Amino acid sequence: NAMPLPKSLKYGDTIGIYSPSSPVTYTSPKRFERAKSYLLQKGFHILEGSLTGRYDYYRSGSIQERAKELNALIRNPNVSCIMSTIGGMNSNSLLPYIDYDAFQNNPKIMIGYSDATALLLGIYAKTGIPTFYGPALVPSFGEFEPFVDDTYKYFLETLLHDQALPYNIKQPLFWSDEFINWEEKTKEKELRPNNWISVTNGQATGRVIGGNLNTIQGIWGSPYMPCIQEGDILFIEDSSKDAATIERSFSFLKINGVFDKVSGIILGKHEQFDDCGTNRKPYEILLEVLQNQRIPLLADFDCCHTHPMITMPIGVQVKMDATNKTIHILEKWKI
Amino acid sequence: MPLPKSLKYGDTIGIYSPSSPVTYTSPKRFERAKSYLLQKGFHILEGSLTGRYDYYRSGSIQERAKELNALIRNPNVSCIMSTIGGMNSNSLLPYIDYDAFQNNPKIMIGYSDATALLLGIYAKTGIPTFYGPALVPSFGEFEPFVDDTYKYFLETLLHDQALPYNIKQPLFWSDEFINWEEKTKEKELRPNNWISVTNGQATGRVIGGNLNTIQGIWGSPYMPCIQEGDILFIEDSSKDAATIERSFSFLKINGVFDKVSGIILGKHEQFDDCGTNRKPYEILLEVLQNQRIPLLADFDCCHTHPMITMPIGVQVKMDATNKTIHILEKWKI
Repeated sequence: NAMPLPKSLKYGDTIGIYSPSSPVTYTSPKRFERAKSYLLQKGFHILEGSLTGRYDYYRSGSIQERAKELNALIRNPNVSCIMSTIGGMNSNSLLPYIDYDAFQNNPKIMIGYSDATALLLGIYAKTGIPTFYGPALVPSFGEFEPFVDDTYKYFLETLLHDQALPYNIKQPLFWSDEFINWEEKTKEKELRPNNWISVTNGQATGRVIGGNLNTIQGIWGSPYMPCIQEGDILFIEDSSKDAATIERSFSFLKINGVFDKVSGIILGKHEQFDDCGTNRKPYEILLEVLQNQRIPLLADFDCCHTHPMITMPIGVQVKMDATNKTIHILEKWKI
Repeated sequence: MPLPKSLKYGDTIGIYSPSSPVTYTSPKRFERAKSYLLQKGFHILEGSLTGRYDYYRSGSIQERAKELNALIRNPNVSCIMSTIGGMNSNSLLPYIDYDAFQNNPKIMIGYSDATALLLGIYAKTGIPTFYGPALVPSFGEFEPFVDDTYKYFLETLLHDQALPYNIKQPLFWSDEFINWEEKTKEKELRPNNWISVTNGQATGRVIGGNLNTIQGIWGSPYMPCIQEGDILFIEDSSKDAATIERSFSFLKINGVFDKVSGIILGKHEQFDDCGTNRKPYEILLEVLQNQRIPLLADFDCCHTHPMITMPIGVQVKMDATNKTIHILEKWKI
């Protein structure tokens, strides 16, 4: 059923940036100026949100200031794509104040990751328009060559180019999560050979829903969290956490019946994971929480904090094959 | 609403470690805690994971559940007390023997991460549980503060108390991050007050505990539903401004503040204000957006010393403007 979608990105389009949380545009000026320059050189225009350059310690501004910033982008018909500068923690503060009506009356590509999950999922829940787990300006497009160019490839392939369906999501050949080269480059990140992991064999087809699991706990139960439906594919990712923290998040899903409903799980890589001396991988901890319940599971998916990043539409039908390690998007996410 | 028997001198406290393996990593504080209580006249029965170690946790999901279940089903045990928190009590929730607890109610006590179990048993059984002392942090503390925490623990659980039961504020507190295993100096006596953040009175059933933890059980059958007129009791410890903003807004977008008649906010041990110089209550006031909810803050039922033993799931009367809290409903036999 033809069910409304944002317009594809085009060359020359204006991308609106906003800072719903951490004031990265103040604290990391070089990476920010670099990220801008990367996309401008590709041919896009950037429209700097009203909190760009601003500093309120752990945030860019008050809840009202940050809502006002995003709403001004949302109301702007000249903006085609709205992208967070970075995450943090405090995106969920904005949810009561977003102009959802405005967004529904002029759908745009909404993209970001990490803490922006609150907003991605909030907008999708209120408006039904799919949104995108993908690049945030500073971390993603501020990355030095070579990785930036793959992230950019995926960003273009999914939001600008036309794609016949089923659309296959190709595994990046290389990845990294090295904690270097933030503001200044000091050596080439290692180009590590990449793979996804077939943790539990099987196939599932269903609507993909998820994002950053830690952020989800900040919106769970509210009108801004979509209800997980029978047959959904759960997409989850965390970054720079430890084993205690993720066990809690996994058990949180378990005690909420999420794993009774989902047909399959896609787990992103865990940037800089701290296993607390256990040597356990995040999927092993999840598997203990799953207990005797068998669910097709594909891990170390490259849609998270690690580089490169894939752009994943949320709220659309996907097919995951955990045994052969494939993901295809089965329904249109843009027009 | 059935109720547990009051503690008595001579009873046995059963201890368990639903998360962090503190009896392994902190043997001196542990021993000291157990000796303090033995001296008072209680026995300690030591959970089957006592002394075990699995890095960030005491043991597997199944083993921790079995450890608590053995205590719940032991008729010789009057009080079940966590050794410490951590992060992972919520993992046990599917495996706990709620029906045995219900058929033989007893005192369930602890704080921090143990909120997952305090609320889950209450959600499942309707039996009141208690936000209060965990063995190692609470009773392994040195003088002077451990004796005030013990005074409160008797007042709620052992003493025969008339209704309404008045919960008094201590003279002095501390949150100094020293004297864990061994003493080195004395902690600073910080002079106390509770904070009339937003004036008013409210009477209603008290629900909450450690807010960070609550986000690990929210929306599940183990989280009691917040009803119209409930008093929200929330506490966080050793977090930062960003973290508690998220949790406050999490309550807001879930409609909690449309329903509760009052709030009671704990002190925030070693709070990190990220340079803002803002108090947690001020962050909460921003999130509240001028909604008029009576708000009493810096309540001493949290990670700071000393700690009050507060019942959960019972009628409470709070007066934020005159800084009083009374328990209005019987919580033990």
